[PDB]
Amino acid sequence: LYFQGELKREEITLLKELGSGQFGVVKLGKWKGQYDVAVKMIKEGSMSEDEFFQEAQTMMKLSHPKLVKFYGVCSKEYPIYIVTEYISNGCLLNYLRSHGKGLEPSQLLEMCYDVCEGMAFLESHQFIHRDLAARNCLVDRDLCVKVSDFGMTRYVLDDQYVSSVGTKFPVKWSAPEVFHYFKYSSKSDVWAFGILMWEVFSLGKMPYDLYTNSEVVLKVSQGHRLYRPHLASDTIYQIMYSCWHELPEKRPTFQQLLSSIEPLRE
Repeated sequence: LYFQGELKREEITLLKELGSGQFGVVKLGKWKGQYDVAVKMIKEGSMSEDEFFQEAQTMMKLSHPKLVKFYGVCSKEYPIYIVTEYISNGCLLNYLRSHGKGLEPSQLLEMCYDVCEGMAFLESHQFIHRDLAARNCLVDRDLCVKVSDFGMTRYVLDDQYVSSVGTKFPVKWSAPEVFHYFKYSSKSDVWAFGILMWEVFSLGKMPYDLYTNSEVVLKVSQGHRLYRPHLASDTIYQIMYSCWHELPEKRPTFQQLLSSIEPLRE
């Protein structure tokens, strides 16, 4: 299956609700009476049409094993359906908090690698993820991690900056240029990927658990960073720590992070 563009609403049966996302409710559904799917239902007003028509006509076409696969959309009226593949083990954040104590460190590293592979593919198409966190990743039957990116991408040419105006996502995953200068760079999601790595090896603990957004911004500016997770070796902490450099120009690309993690795999 592949992104087919527009789909027929009558060919999508809704079975159960998976939860309320950021832009609307997501329901379990059967597509063509054969395929299991997840269906984002966007009420009118809950989403920019410009963003939707840009994402639908460029991002959604990008198919990769580590990105949630888009099958199509129903956009003739509201509520607009965004139909993606269903992921059998659900949200990575929930999975870490429920089954993380039984995962080996090599599996935790494998999750970070999966996310890095998918993000390296978006990076090669000059797209950044504006909210790269464990809450936007999904775990399939093989414990392979897929990145969900709907309504969270933004076209950024390499080494360039763009305005961060738009949906305000949690600042505990945002880089200095975002919360200080209101700009994204082509490596703002690299910073967030370091926070994701911290989530994974912390088994879903909240970063800066005891501190508010105002306190985190202040202390990140002062050089303070997240600590080495209990399950992370010195080398693995060195990787995620490098994502947290103040200057975007001194952060690595997902391709460079891809080559740093490969030697550490099982």
